[PDB]
Amino acid sequence: HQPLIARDGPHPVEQPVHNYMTKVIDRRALNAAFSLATEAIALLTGEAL
Amino acid sequence: DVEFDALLGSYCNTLSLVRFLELGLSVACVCTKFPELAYMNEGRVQFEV
Amino acid sequence: CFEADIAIPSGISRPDAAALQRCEGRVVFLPTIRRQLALADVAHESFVSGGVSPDTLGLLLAYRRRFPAVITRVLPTRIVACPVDLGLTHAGTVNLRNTSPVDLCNGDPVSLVPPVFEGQATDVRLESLDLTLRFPVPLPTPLAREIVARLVARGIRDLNPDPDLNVLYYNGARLSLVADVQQLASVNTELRSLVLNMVYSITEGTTLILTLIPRLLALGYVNALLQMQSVTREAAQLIHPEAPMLMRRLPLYEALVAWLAHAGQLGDILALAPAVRVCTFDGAAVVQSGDMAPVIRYP
Amino acid sequence: CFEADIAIPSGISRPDAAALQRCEGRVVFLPTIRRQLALADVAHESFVSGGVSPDTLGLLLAYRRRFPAVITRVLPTRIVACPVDLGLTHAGTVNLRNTSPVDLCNGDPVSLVPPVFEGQATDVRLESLDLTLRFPVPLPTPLAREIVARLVARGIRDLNPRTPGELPDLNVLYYNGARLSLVADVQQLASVNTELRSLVLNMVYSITEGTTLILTLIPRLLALSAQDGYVNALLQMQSVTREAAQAPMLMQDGERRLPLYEALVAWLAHAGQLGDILALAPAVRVCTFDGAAVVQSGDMAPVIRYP
Amino acid sequence: PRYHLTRQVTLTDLCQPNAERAGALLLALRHPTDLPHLARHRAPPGRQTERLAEAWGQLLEASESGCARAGLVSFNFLVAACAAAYDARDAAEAVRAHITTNYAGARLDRFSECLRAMVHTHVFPHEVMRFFGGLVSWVTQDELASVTAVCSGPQEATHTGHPGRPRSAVTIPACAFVDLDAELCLGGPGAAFLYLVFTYRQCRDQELCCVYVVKSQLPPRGLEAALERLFGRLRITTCTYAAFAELGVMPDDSPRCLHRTERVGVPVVILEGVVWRPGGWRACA
Amino acid sequence: YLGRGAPPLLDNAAAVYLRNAVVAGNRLGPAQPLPVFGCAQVPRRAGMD
Repeated sequence: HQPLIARDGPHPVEQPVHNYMTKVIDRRALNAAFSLATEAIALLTGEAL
Repeated sequence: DVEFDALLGSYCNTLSLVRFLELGLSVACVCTKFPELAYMNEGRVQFEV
Repeated sequence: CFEADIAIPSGISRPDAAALQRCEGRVVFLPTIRRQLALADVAHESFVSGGVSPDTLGLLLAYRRRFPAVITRVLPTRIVACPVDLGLTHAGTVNLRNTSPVDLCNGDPVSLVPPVFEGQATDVRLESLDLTLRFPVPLPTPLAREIVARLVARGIRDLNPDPDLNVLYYNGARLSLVADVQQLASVNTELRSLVLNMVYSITEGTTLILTLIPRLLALGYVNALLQMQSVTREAAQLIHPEAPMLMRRLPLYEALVAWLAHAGQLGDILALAPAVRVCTFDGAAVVQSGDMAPVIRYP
Repeated sequence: CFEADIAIPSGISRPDAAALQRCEGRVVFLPTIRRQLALADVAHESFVSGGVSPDTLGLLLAYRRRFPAVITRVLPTRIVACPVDLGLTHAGTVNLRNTSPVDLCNGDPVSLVPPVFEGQATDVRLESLDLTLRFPVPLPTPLAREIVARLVARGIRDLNPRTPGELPDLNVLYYNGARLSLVADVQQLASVNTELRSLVLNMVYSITEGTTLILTLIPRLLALSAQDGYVNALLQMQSVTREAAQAPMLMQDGERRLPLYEALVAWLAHAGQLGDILALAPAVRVCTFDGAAVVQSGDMAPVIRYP
Repeated sequence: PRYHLTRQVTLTDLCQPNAERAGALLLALRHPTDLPHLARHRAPPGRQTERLAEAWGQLLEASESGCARAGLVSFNFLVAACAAAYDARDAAEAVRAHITTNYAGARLDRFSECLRAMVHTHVFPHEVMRFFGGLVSWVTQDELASVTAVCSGPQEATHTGHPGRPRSAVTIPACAFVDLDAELCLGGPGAAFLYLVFTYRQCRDQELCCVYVVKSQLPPRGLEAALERLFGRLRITTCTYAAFAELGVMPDDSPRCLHRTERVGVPVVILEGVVWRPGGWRACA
Repeated sequence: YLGRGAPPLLDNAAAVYLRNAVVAGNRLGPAQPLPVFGCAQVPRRAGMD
C-alpha cells in the first residue's frame, strides 16, 4: 500500500493506490550420486559368505 | 497421480503513520487551530513589536 | 450540479469587489473542471497562446476547446459556477444574462465571441490584481450563424474597396450593427485573422474543383450522377470561370488533402454550435435585454 | 444509458473470457438500438456485406449506419454497453480507452477510425466461436479528418493510374512529429465511388452566384504573402492557388441581393462540413475531472457529450 | 432530472387547445412580426418579395402586437394546411373537417397561401416554428391559452405516458394515416427515431409543401441517405429541399397503431412511449 | 413468386403475363412489387375460420 500527500495547485489530486502483486516458485531438482562395485553387493546380501 | 497447487505467503506492509510533530521541522511552525479563516478574505495579521 | 468553485485572488479594491457582483450570470470558460480554480485561469490573459492577445479566430478555437460555465452565486473569496456540459440532458435550470437580442422561449443560445459588438464593451477589468474578463455574447443559433457570416462578408469590401450589409432586421429589433466611429477600425482589424482563412478555403475550394472536373470524368457513375444535378447550373459558371480567369495531378492531389482539413476546421471554428437551450416556465418567455432567463443544458 | 446486453453465446475458452476482460472501454458498433443482442451481429463477420468484406473506405460506410456504443462493464455472459449516439445522457461520464499511438488533449473532440496503421491491428480472435472484432481507433477530430482525406485521394489514384510510375506517397502522416504509416492495400470501387460522389457533389453546391466575387481577390492574396507573415504560412508551398494565378462581371440581379452573404453560408453548409459526410460525426469530448491536461496512448478518458 | 415543464400564454386564433386533444405536437410560430425584411433577401429579386408581407398580412387579417405574440401552430393545423398539397384525398379532408367544425377555415386558406409563398420567396417554414412540446394542460380563457406543454426530451411523454393508461392521457396522436410515414418497411425489431420532415419542390406543384413525420431506426446523419431516396421530387432543376428535425426516440417498436377515433371521424395513430429529443433542423441541398 | 432467387424470362411480355395471371388472386400473393431484401408481405384476409 502506498501513502499519499495533499498539494494545492494544478498538480492533481492523489488517489490512494495499491499494487497487489504475485510471484511464482521456480523449482530445481539437484542431484547427487554414488555407486557400489559388483563384488560389493554380494557381501551385503549375504550371498558371498 | 496426485497433483496440486498451493499458496505460500501473503505478505503485506503496514502503513507508516507519522504525525507532523515527530519530524524535526516542528520548530519552525506555529500550528494553531484557527477555523473560518477562508470565510474572511481581509489580510490583517498585526502584533506589537 | 458539480458547481466548481473559482477562487478569488487575495484582497482587491472595494470597487473590484462590487464589479464582480454584477457579473452574476455571465458566461465563463473554464479550461479544466477542478473543483478548485483560480481566477487568473479564467481571465482573458490565460487565453494568450502565441505570445499575443488573440483575435476572434483564436477565441473561437479556444471557445471550441474549453468548457462553458454559468456563474451561479458570487461569494466572498469564491465564485460558485456550475458548468454547462456536465449533467444529463435538460437538468439544472440556471440564469443567463441577456444581451441586446431577445432570446425567446426557445432558440438554443451560443456563447459566442465578445468582439462581435463594440470592442471594449463588457471587458470587466480589475484594477487591483490587473487582469481582464471578456465575457462572451449569448446569441441564438440562427442569429448566431447569420451574423458571423455577416461580418466576414464586410471585411472583403474593406480588403479591396471600390449596399450596407449591416441592417439585419429582427422581429422587434432594428439591429444597429454599425459602431462606425471607432469600432469598425478596430473590429475589421481583428477579423484579419478570420477573413483570410475564409477567402482562402473558398478560393482553394473552388479552384480545386475547377481543375478537378476537367481532369476527371475522362478515365463512370461519377460522370452520370454529378452532371445529372449540374445540368446548366454549374456548367454555366464552369465556362464563366474558365474563360474569365486562368485555367498536374500530383500538385493537385497533394492539395486535395490540404484544403479539406482546413475547410474542415472552419466547420468547427465557425457555425457556432448551440451550447445550451432556453426553455422557460412560469415566465413571460420574451426576455428583455439585461434580464435573467432560465436556461437548460442540452440542445 | 439504455444499457445494452450482448449475450456471450457458447462455452467459452479460458483465454477467450479474458479477451473481453481487457476491452472494458472500447467501442462496440451495434447495428440497432437493442436492450438484448447476440455477439455475432457486432463482429467483423457482420461487417461483411454480400460476398466481400468492406475495405477501409467501406468500413466507414459500414460504420456510418451502425451505432457506436462503449463497453462499460464486463461480465462472462453479457457485455453491458452504452450507446453514445443515444445513451450518453450521463452524470456518470462513461469512460473511453485510447487505442492508438496518440495522446489526445483535454477537451478535443474525438471520432472513430478503423484500424489503418501498420502496428495497430486490434483484431481479437475467439477460438470458441470464430469471430473477429476489429476495434475502432478513437482519434482527435483534426487527426481523423487528416486521415480520411488521404484515403480518398489515394482511391482516386486507383481510378486513373498519364505521368510515369513515380507518384508521391499519401501514406505519410505527421502529428506533432511522428511519421505515421498507413495501410495501403486494396481500394474497392463502390467504396471509392460512394465516397467520390459526395465530395464532388458537396463542392458544386459550394459555388453560388456570388461565389465568383471571391475569385476576384486572388492577386490580392499574393500581394499579402509577399508582405505579411500570417498570409505566407496560410498560402502553403504546395498549393494550387499559387499555381492558379499563372473576373468581377457585375451582372447584378436587382443590385441588392447580398451577393457575398449567400456565398459564405452555402459554402459553410456544403463544403464546410466535409468531415461529417466522409467520416463519422463527432460525439466524444474529453472531460478530465482531476486536472489531467492530457490522455496518454493507452489511458482512460472520462467522456461527455457533443462538441 | 427526467422532469421539466414549460408554460406560455398565447392566443386561440391558432391551435385552440380546447378542441385539440391532450396529446398535441405543439409547434411554435417563430417570429410572426419578422419577414418583410428577410423575405426580401435570401432569394433572387425575381421572387416578388412583398408576398409574405401580404399573404401573412391577410392571415393576420383572418385572425398590433398585443399582450401575447402569435404562437402555437398545432400539428393538427398543418395537416389541413397541406391537405390539398400532398397527393392524398379523402384522408386529408377528415382532418380539415376536424378544423372547420371545431377550430374557421379562412385561417386555413390564408395559411396555405402563405405555405406556397414561404417557399416562393425562399424563406422556408422550417427555421420557423421550432418544436415546443406535448400539451399537459390547457387552462385557456376566452382569448388566451396558457398551455403547459413540456419541452426537454425523453420525460415529456413518459410523464404523460406513465399515468396515461388510466382514463385518457396524452397517447400522442399522429393524427393522420397519410402523415406518420412509418419507415423501415424493410425493418426489424429496434428502437426507432422520430423526425419532423418538411419536403419541398420549387415550381413543380408551385413551391409545394408536405408536412409529416417519419419513424426509423436510422441516424439523422444517415437519414439523408434515405431522404435522398424514396422521393420523386429530386427534380428542382435551386436546392435545399427535404428538411428534417429530430423529434426524438420511440423506444417501443410494437407500439405503433392504426385507429380512427377523434372528437368527426379522423384517422389517427396511437404512439405509445416517446422520447422527445428535440434536435435541430438540417437543410442544405 | 413470394421468393425469387431464379433468373426471370427474357421476354418482358412473358415476364408479366406469367406473373399477373398467377399472382392475380392467390392469397399468398404479395400486394406490391417485391423489395430487394426482405419478405414479400403476404396480405391478411379479414378473418379466418
